[PDB]
Amino acid sequence: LVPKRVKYRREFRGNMRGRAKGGTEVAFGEYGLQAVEASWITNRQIEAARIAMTRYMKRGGKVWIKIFPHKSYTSKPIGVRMGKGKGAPEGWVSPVKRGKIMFEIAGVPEDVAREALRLAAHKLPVKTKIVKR
Amino acid sequence: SNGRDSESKRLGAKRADGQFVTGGSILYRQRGTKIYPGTNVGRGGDDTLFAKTDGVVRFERMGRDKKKVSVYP
Amino acid sequence: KLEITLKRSLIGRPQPQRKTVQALGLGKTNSVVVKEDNPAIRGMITKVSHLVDVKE
RNA sequence: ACAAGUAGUUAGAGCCCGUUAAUGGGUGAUAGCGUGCCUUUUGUAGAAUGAACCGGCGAGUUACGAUUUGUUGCAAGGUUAA
RNA sequence: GUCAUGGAGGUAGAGCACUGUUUGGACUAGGGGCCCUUCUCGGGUUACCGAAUUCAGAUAAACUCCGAAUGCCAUGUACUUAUACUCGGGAGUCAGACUGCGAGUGAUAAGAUCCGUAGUCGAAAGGGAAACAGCCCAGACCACCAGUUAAGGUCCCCAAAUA
RNA sequence: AAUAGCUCACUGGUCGAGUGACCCCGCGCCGAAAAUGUACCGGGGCUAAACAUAUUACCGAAACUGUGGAUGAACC
RNA sequence: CUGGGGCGGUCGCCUCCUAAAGAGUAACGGAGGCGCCCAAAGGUUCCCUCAGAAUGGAUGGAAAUCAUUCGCAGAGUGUAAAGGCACAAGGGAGCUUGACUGCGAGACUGACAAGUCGAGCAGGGACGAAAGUCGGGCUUAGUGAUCCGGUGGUUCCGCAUGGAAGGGCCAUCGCUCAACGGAUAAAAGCUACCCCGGGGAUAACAGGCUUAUCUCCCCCAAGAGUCCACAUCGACGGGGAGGUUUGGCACCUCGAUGUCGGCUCGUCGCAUCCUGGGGCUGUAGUCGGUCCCAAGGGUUGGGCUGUUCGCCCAUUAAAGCGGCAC
RNA sequence: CUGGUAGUUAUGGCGAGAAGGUCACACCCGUUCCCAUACCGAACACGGUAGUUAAGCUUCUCUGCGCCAAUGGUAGUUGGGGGCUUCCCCCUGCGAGAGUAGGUCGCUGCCGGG
Ligand SMILES: CCC[C@@H]1C[C@@H](C(=O)N[C@@H]([C@H]2O[C@H](SC)[C@H](O)[C@@H](O)[C@H]2O)[C@@H](C)O)N(C)C1
Ligand SMILES: [K+]
Ligand SMILES: [Mg+2]
Ligand SMILES: [Mg+2]
Ligand SMILES: [Mg+2]
Ligand SMILES: [Mg+2]
Ligand SMILES: [Mg+2]
Ligand SMILES: [Mg+2]
Ligand SMILES: [Mg+2]
Ligand SMILES: [Mg+2]
Ligand SMILES: [Mg+2]
Ligand SMILES: [Mg+2]
Ligand SMILES: [Mg+2]
Ligand SMILES: [Mg+2]
Ligand SMILES: [Mg+2]
Ligand SMILES: [Mg+2]
Ligand SMILES: [Mg+2]
Ligand SMILES: [Mg+2]
Ligand SMILES: [Mg+2]
Ligand SMILES: [Mg+2]
Ligand SMILES: [Mg+2]
Ligand SMILES: [Mg+2]
Ligand SMILES: [Mg+2]
Ligand SMILES: [Mg+2]
Ligand SMILES: [Mg+2]
Ligand SMILES: [Mg+2]
Ligand SMILES: [Mg+2]
Ligand SMILES: [Mg+2]
Ligand SMILES: [Mg+2]
Ligand SMILES: [Mg+2]
Ligand SMILES: [Mg+2]
Ligand SMILES: [Mg+2]
Ligand SMILES: [Mg+2]
Ligand SMILES: [Mg+2]
Ligand SMILES: [Mg+2]
Ligand SMILES: [Mg+2]
Repeated sequence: LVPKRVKYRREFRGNMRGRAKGGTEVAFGEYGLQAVEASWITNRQIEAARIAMTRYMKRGGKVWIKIFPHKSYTSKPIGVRMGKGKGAPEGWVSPVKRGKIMFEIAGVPEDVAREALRLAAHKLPVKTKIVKR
Repeated sequence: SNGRDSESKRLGAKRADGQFVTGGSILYRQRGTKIYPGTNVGRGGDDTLFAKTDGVVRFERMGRDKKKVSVYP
Repeated sequence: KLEITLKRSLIGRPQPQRKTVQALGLGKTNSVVVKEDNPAIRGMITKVSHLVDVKE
């Protein structure tokens, strides 16, 4: 997951105060993985979590990713002093605020849903709750 | 490659609603008409609104979306 | 009619609060002042309620 | 001569004195509190600087102009220079 | 300084009306796979691609149909308070520090760096935090073998509850 | 080796009262390895002398007050 | 200027974000523009409305020019961006030169120098029937002081007098003086042969903070392992600890904190190399693997290189890894 | 009742449906004259009134779109406090945006004709 293009290559880190403004109630699916605390989710983590979910479902049911990594983040190499302008874009993140449903699944029985979602949760840097519609 | 910016131009209201002004007092500095010349108010070449007579400044709604400033003796 | 007593120090307090305590007419800690109960005075007290004690 | 000390200070027995006569002097068991002075610093007990100690010597002056305040004399005048 | 009244201003939040980013579904013009006379012109094919269209759902420092708290400017015949301004004489200062809050840079590192805002230190002794410029409480004119409180405390070191 | 042995999805007997999931909150447990010496409450030590909620006494500053004194300004 | 200096980049002006809903506000923070242009792209009077799509139609194609419909603006506005603009500030046409001279109450901005706006008055005009508008352009960049020179004007001065020379005043021209408040009319390097004044205001060593990186330890378990995730390995991802690495910062020390390796002397940690005890094993035995307890003692001599490190020879029960100003 | 001309944040707009007309107002008829088209009497301008309410206009109906909009709650936040802190919690005051109950097919002048 990467934006096809961006207006600006470099972007403020932002903050993650408050409950997610949208996407707090499960919408397209039966079961959802809900962020309990805030965190940046990288595109690498979304993929690791997606494949874990989907593999356990064995190409059965549907998987909605409800977060998208819109925000770039930069880094400076090792051995580089402070200053001389902002670093090069390194990766893509989705700032997830508490209460945001990150993944939704349908078309599998509860037991399989609840297992696929715990397998996904173990790839994410954020405390999660499983919630059902 | 960045590191540039122009001098800040000190735009915005220069006299308060309900304040007495003398003729020629600049009321609002602006690019374009954020606020329109009301009664006894002129619009200068750079869109500066100035009192044409002495009196009291009143910022008023024009209609729904627009705003004007007037000077009432 | 209110009796206002300055109970906390102004050291470490912002200027607005200090200026209000001054306008109430309070000086040193444990200074007392007697004021007519108006909205003007009530409003001052509200700004510095954490610094003063108020009786009747 | 069982003590851990910027050396005093506050409390204080004991012992020894006796004054510019004072709610006095010397010493100080013991107890509390307590990181010199100066310079330079955001910040120095400083493991930053300077001084071994004592003594002497050792740093905003004068002249001529400017300006301002004070004072005094005279006042639409005042004042002389060589 | 507060109260009342009026006003400028687009932040927080929110929203998706615009611009960008974006998910799923339905729809549907093309293009690309597959055979046919064929010039693959067009059919019969299609989840190999794909531009609009809508339905639902997200997202933003440089998005806004909206929009606070505060702060700001002013008015008053309001209540308190005690300064403002002008003109002269004399300065010093132009290495700041940390803490809290709001931002950037950084790695949402630094006792980092750079602004904004408040405080303390600087130039502030006293009490607390063992010790501890910058934290908590609080401002030392002098004397007293008087009293009441603050933070912090009350078994012993160690004043106060083995409440 | 396969067959059987045991043990059993399934029971009527006993013996007989509770027993099994799931969610939330409080306080704890593991995860937890560094270099001179205990050494991550200042110490002693504490099972409260810890924590939560409520309550009240007291201690505690050069704060404020009391008594005496010195002094600046403004006013009369 | 500079997260030491050099190298690189930058230096003035405009627009936006940063900027915390007045104004202002920093960084070698995030993005773009300017050093002009226009005789109309200025003034005024009158009239007008754009983008795109659908449908139909010769050349004619996805797209040229017609026509109808829908279309608040999805266009345009000389040029960046922001704020404005559809009574248009956008688009036509007619006449024009106000892209005027003297000014200017009063305001904004502001250390100063400068910069900005301005009703209104007078002169004389343009357009308009008039009302009226007009001192350039929708607004905000498009510029540079003084001194010195040049040119034009001039009811100014003219060193005894008349003149003149020369000066003054008004107008205007001549500089990337762009390091853009411009040291001069006129200016590059090397120093390990160096010197003085200073600074821990500022680098090289070590300490400190930080821990990205590094080392170690974990979580999840796709898998590998005939079968079997977990004997042993363990992808994609996730969480820590340590403070030995490579780094960041610049807080102590520049009126000196000697800096690599070795020698001598060790001492400490345990994340254990050997020896001791133990669990699991894909442990028959002999050997091993892996984990747990354990820091008592022990832990070699040579070849090469200044080396540390490393490779090699020969041993050994073993030839541990780290800290102590490496 | 209708023509003209104003004010008022669209509660006033859009869309849909219906009715109406010699008194206006329209369309409408004509290009001789003033005056017009970068071609076009389409428009503008001038002169008419045979025809027509079809359209504009006027009145009436409706909530499909828009617009307006409470209360309550929530976010945020001034001030005051706490934490375990990418952040979160408590007290006091202020208090959205969204959503909603609801509202709206306007209202208020002056002049001429009837
Ligand atoms: C990478 C080095 C870092 C610096 C070293 C040190 C220093 O200056 N050392 C001096 C020494 O010279 C003599 S030893 C020959 C002196 O005896 C000794 O005391 C001392 O001054 C000299 C070697 O340069 N600094 C404090 C930091
Ligand atoms: K997790
Ligand atoms: Mg600026
Ligand atoms: Mg102009
Ligand atoms: Mg305080
Ligand atoms: Mg003794
Ligand atoms: Mg002893
Ligand atoms: Mg010395
Ligand atoms: Mg003098
Ligand atoms: Mg926001
Ligand atoms: Mg925004
Ligand atoms: Mg601060
Ligand atoms: Mg700092
Ligand atoms: Mg100082
Ligand atoms: Mg102090
Ligand atoms: Mg102490
Ligand atoms: Mg000090
Ligand atoms: Mg006391
Ligand atoms: Mg007491
Ligand atoms: Mg006691
Ligand atoms: Mg006192
Ligand atoms: Mg640095
Ligand atoms: Mg550097
Ligand atoms: Mg602002
Ligand atoms: Mg000359
Ligand atoms: Mg002559
Ligand atoms: Mg300069
Ligand atoms: Mg040589
Ligand atoms: Mg330093
Ligand atoms: Mg170092
Ligand atoms: Mg050191
Ligand atoms: Mg610094
Ligand atoms: Mg020395
Ligand atoms: Mg061990
Ligand atoms: Mg050798
Ligand atoms: Mg060494």
